[PDB]
Amino acid sequence: NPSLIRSESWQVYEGNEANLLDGDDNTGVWYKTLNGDTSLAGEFIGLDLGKEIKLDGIRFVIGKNGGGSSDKWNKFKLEYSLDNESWTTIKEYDKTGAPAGKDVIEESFETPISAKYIRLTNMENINKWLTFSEFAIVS
Ligand SMILES: [Ca+2]
Ligand code: NA
Repeated sequence: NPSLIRSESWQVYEGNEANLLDGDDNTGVWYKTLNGDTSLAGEFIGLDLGKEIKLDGIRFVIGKNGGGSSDKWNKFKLEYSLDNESWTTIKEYDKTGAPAGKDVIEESFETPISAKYIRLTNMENINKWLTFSEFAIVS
């Protein structure tokens, strides 16, 4: 079973990090970001898969309902790794002006991608806290 990896400096403001793996879009977490309420480029959240596996896709739900519904990155990338040291990007996203609330980031790979770690990583400083709801893989 995957476990959560995320930037260590974030504070859990509301929710429980187990909510990010419970298979329910409707349960999430609200993180307070330090550095003057700023998520710096390079910060991240995703999954340690435990072992290298072939992924057919991912389904990550960023944001959450209510409090912190707009507390989301605007530019971020999906990337994977075999060793937690070198990363390879799969997709870059620009969600500036996306609707408030949950946003389903879902990708399918025609040819599986072998990964031990897979995560979303901020590409650009943003002066916001952050909410998330779910991280899942398809394999
Ligand atoms: Ca959840
Ligand atoms: Na919502």
